[PDB]
Amino acid sequence: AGINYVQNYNGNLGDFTYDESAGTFSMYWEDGVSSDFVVGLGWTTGSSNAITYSAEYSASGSSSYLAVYGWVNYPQAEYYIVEDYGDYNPCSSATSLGTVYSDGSTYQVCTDTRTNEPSITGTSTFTQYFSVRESTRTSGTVTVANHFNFWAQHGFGNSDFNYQVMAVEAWSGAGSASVTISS
Repeated sequence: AGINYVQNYNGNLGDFTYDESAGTFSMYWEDGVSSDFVVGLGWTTGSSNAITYSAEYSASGSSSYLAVYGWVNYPQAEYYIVEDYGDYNPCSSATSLGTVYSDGSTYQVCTDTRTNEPSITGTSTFTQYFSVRESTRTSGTVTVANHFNFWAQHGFGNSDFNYQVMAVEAWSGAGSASVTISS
């Protein structure tokens, strides 16, 4: 997998375990969380390369994602390719950009502006981009290039990437997950 980056934003909200050279991690939050964590494994510098994963993901009662997750340095952007999720669809509140088809499913696409919020530069203003899979799954290949090229039509810089990971995120409710990245 060539993992060279560990994502750990508030992993101590639950039980985050990882092994970089295996490309495995797990995150248990079965007692619930009241604030956001984002944990996972991947690459110091993102690219349009496809990502292949497999997971156990049990988040039905949780505001949670199983997602490709990363940033663009500038113009600053936080992005998600949500493969499965719990009780919160980001495209319910956010601005719809339509849909894109990739790897066997429609994805709902949306965007939001975050003003003076936590970022990879302290607190800042950035744009969020989300692809949310209509047919949810816990294993497969994400053709990242199809999401990047679609988002790029709506302002996504599609260059000058920061880190890029397969992640589990949750900020409300309880759940558990165990993930393997192969590529």
